[PDB]
Amino acid sequence: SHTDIKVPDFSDYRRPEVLDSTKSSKESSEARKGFSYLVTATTTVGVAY
Amino acid sequence: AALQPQLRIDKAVALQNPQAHVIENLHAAAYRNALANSLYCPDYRIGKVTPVELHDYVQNHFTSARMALIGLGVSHPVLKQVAEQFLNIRGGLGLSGAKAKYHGGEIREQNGDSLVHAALVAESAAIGSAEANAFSVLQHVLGAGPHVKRGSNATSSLYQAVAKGVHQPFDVSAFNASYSDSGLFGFYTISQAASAGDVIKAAYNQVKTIAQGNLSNPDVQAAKNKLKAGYLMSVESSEGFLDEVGSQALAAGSYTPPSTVLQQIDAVADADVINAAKKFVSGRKSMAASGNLGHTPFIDEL
Amino acid sequence: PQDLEFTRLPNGLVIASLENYAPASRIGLFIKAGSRYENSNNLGTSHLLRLASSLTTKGASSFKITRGIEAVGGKLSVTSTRENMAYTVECLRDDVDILMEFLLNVTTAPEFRRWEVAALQPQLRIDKAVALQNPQAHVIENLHAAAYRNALANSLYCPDYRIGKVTPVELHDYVQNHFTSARMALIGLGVSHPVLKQVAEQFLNIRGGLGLSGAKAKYHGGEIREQNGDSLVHAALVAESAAIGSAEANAFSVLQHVLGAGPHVKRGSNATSSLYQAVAKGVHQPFDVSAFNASYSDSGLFGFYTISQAASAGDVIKAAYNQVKTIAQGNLSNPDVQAAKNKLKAGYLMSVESSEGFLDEVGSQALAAGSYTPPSTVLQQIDAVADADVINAAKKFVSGRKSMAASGNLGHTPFIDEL
Amino acid sequence: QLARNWVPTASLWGAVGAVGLVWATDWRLILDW
Amino acid sequence: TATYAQALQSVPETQVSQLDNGLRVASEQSSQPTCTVGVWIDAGSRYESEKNNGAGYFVEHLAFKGTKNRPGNALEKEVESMGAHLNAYSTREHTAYYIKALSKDLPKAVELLADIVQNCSLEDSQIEKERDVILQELQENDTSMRDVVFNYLHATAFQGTPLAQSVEGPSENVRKLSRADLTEYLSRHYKAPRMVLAAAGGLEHRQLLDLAQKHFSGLSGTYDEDAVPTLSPCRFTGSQICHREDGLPLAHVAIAVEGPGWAHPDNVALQVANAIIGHYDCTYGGGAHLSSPLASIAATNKLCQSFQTFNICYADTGLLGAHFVCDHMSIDDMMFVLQGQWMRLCTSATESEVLRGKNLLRNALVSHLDGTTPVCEDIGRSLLTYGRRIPLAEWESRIAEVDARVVREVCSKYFYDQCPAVAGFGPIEQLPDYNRIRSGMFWLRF
Amino acid sequence: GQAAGRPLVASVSLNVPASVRY
Amino acid sequence: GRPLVASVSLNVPASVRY
Amino acid sequence: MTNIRKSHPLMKIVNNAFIDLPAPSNISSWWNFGSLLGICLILQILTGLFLAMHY
Ligand code: HEM
Ligand code: HEM
Repeated sequence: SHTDIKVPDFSDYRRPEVLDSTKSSKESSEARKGFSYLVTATTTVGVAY
Repeated sequence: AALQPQLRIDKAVALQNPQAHVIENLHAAAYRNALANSLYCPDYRIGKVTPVELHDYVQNHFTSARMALIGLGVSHPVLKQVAEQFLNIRGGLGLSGAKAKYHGGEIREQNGDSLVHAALVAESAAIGSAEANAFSVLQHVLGAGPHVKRGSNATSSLYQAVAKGVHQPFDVSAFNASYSDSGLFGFYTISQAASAGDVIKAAYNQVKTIAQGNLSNPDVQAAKNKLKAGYLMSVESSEGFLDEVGSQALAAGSYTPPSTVLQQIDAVADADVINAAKKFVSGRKSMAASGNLGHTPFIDEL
Repeated sequence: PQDLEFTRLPNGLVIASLENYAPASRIGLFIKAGSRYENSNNLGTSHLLRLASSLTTKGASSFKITRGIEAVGGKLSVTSTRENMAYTVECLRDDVDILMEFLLNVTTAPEFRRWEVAALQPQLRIDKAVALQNPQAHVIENLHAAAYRNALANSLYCPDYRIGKVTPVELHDYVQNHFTSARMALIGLGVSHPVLKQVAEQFLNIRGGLGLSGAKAKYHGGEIREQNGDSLVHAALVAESAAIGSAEANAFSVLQHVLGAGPHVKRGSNATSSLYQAVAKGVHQPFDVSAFNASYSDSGLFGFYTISQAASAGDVIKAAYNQVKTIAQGNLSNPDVQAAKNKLKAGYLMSVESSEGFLDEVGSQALAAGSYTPPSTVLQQIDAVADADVINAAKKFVSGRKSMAASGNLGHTPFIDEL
Repeated sequence: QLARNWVPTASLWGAVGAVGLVWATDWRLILDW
Repeated sequence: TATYAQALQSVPETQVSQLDNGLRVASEQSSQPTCTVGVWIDAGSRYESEKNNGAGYFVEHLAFKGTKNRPGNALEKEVESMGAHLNAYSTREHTAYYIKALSKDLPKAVELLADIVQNCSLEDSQIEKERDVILQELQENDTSMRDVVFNYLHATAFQGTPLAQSVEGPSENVRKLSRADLTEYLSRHYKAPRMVLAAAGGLEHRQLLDLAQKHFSGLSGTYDEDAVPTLSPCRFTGSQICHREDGLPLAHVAIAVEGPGWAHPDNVALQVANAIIGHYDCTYGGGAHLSSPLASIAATNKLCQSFQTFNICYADTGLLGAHFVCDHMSIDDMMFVLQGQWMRLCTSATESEVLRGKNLLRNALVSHLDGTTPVCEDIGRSLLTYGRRIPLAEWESRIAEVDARVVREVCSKYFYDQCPAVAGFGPIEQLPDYNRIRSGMFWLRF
Repeated sequence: GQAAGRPLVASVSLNVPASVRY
Repeated sequence: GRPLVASVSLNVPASVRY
Repeated sequence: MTNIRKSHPLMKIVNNAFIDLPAPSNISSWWNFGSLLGICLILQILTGLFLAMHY
């Protein structure tokens, strides 16, 4: 019924650091985020010039 | 489906008059299966109605045998021309399995009204006998459609027999209606909260008196006088007559001239209605209750 | 530590207490005035009255008590029934005093103010809604109409047109009328009896007046049938059982656990219950069967209640109904009586073993008797029931005018006349 | 109410204001490199 | 006497006793004629393979259908002949077997309980019955949107590990199961240490340990390997799930982020974290005057019919969030006005506001202890969780730990600018899109 | 109970609003 | 069956019972 | 819309003609233009303006 669903896998789009599910997602998470934001901050700057 | 909303708007207005509201619940108390079925869709039954259901019920209960057509002022041939033509289909017909099984019981429903509605009825005879007429006599004996506006109706004993032992505003009428397989005869009252039980026996025991052999034969005549005339004055109208014509049709299929009818009216014996009246108190009776029940007795008080 | 100490006061209010060593410190007030005192124009009072506890006392502003209670992290409770209306209160061991004070002003210092009063109307339907989901709920009240006339049949729930019908003045009369030191019974749990006894007569002594008991309820036969489109019908059949406080009600209370079972095994088709088996043997697949007994002061109601399918209905009935006859025929298994007692005693205990369940059962005595029977003697009382006792008691059931209520498709549903 | 946090964050913004506030106007200052 | 300070002192303590084959014994005395005996099992859904899913569930049903020594429904009659209530239950990690009973009939209980713990009548008589019964249920379980929405949330983050899967598993294995796998899964995970035994009532310890002894000293119940103790870190996935259906009146919606494992100091702080928000539903007598910001406001406009919060901490994992119900046209409101009630904590929070919650959780755990059974249940999880630990008074000490800084340190971890997951069910329609929520979690300071 | 010219009540709608009766 | 029932309102929580 | 900074000045209620304007999924860059147009219009306005001064 409702039960038969299972989420399909996107992983191609992912990066392998979290590709291991037996990783706690929290560990890469630390460094994981900033690089995303790093662009955010970075991209912002030159604009002000 | 789009015509659903019409129902409530429909079902609304009739329910203003509790007398309307009173009728249907009553039929539950006197029967079990069919006759007690309402003329009005039950509430959850509203989102419940599919097309397919109809078309079956359409053809099932529709047959050339059960269909009766009446003309008025037009050539019988043009009537007769088209008659068998389109109107001949089947068959299937008529599924009579409802005897309705008159069954005693009472029902009480509580409102906050200051004027109670209650009725008491015993099974009367089936239509198409002087017996139903005996009650139909016995109704106009006791019961009165008003013949004088505003008048406190003296010729009606009960109403007088009420107000004599009772007090301030109220209204009293005895009720009779019949059908094919049975009829229902009784009385129905509207009084005040304390007024309720008082009116009841005062009315109820008053009935006993005629059931005691008390009768005035001239009244029977006046009743007939009333009965005949009132019947006539109903039949004298075209459409009222129109109904009464075809009312015969699905019933019998013949036409009794009103003359013989009037003769039939006279045919009722006095002790006839008396014993008929005797049955009324003499059998299991049913009640329905609409109003404040604060003082309202049950059947056990009666 | 020490066991139940209840001290009759001059006010008629019994103050009972223990002390525990436990951090749990709880209190509750029990009063005799339930639904059964609502008259034709007094209707719904309790139903709404019970909902008032959040208002502004004369002691305190409503807002205050609100920020009052949560600040403690304590908790308040309200409960009603056909008979004993009750408020319940609990907090930590130490601070009950402040909240103890609060308990006073509530019933002590009422205030009724139209804007305060009227604005709480909408709560009713939202209230009256949820309970009505379970028809078993819906089934109970209509039932009481069939067995009575006047009082007990009165609902715990405001009739519908009765909703726009409730003025403040009405309450305050009903407030004081049915509230008296004589009818008020207070219970302590883990706290010094003196601090209990200290405040006891103090605030709680008022009058007097009105216990007016004029409702005998007059058990009266009848049945009622209400039509839905459901595929699972609900119907019950009950005969008058005895009043509470005799082995007779216990005989039925025996006789219930004789026939009737609260499930002792999940998912289990219950074999030790004859009826259920006696049903499914002669019947077919889903359904549910239970016999019903409940009593009060002036009477009790014992019977059975069934839920089956449309055609299933009448079938289950006699199959269940005539099954009852068998025990009314003198058929009995005395070991079952023991197991029933075994069940009866234990199940009773397992209910009383809980603190709050015990809490109720304590003060349940209070507005009833005013003494405390140790559970031991109770257990002794349980054994005291003779076998033919329950038998003849059971005989009465079929032997007397019985009442019915009907919920579901009535298509096949018999009346009482078929029974 | 003795608002506790946001007191440090406050110093930041006016400062976050302050530093760039000259970075607009640009005038006599100290450090170059 | 009783003082909340003293009352922490006077306690019957939990007992510790070992068997040789790995079963643990334990007990506490209620000075009571009645006692709650139970058995706890750490065999998790996440141990079972994908094909094995739903088995134990199916299995749990099989237990009281009659056992190896005692066939079907002679079993119940006895416990009924006794008069004892009997019940059992399951959970993705844990399955339970327990009975409320007098201290008198205790001796049979174990030897009754013990038999069925492992010895089981395995007959296809039931296999189809239950399967049909279960197929009945599986299709019926669709009725409560509540139990519906949960599982979505597990699969949302915990996709990739067995942790997310249904307890009852796919409808197909329900048809596809042979009792070999049962016996096989009966075989693996029912030896000790997996087994944990306790009970509570008027029993003390010794008079238990004597009649503990030999079955189930014992029947082994073993410890060999059956791997060890196999579990794995489960993946925590920021994502969404949306099943849009427009028929029903309301949409159950809840929101969550992952959290720490069972044992950890932070496990404490989170208890008071949810104590802060409170919860509102339709028929609470709450009214507008409530202290909790949303409980008052989200009721004020009835931005919710109801809401609550949840906290569950797994072995290596934990869950944080709230579960709420409101009409659809206004759904946006709750979401907007839920978040800050996290965020404003993360900066501006306050001591006194915690007191009540500090008080509440104190009020909470104390009231947890009424009645025989609840203590019994505690022991099992405790053993499976912290082991022996019943840090009763120490809880308060664990509570006394709490500080305004302590809090504003905690939420700093798990909330400010994190990756949530989204669980929702029709009429989702107006649900703010994902990327809002994300850029909506962390303030800009606004 | 009002019939008295006839048997009981009525149902009619065609146009004109609707009519109940004795 | 039922107690028959009960009614519970009070302040912060609530429910209906049998 | 509880304490939403959209309704507090009535003005920003109008501003909700944008934030919550629903939008189609598949959209060419070719739908940038409508918004793109106004861009030029602005940037212009200043230029000819300061130019207007000395001319
Ligand atoms: C500088 C002049 C214009 C400006 C600033 C302008 C502005 C806009 C904007 C912002 C939109 C919404 C985004 C879009 O659909 O492109 C739009 C749409 C539209 N404009 Fe204008 N527009 C301009 C000229 C025109 C002209 C000249 C026409 C027709 C002759 C026109 C007809 C339309 C139409 C039909 C749409 C909707 C097109 C679609 O559905 O894709 N606009 N315009
Ligand atoms: C879409 C917007 C506009 C267009 C297409 C436009 C058109 C023109 C044209 C055709 C010229 C002369 C071309 C050239 O000098 O090479 C021009 C220059 C000028 N426009 Fe506009 N105009 C626009 C808006 C404005 C605005 C907003 C202003 C003043 C605020 C303005 C005022 C001027 C002035 C003062 C000049 C003198 C500079 C010059 O001619 O070299 N026009 N603009």
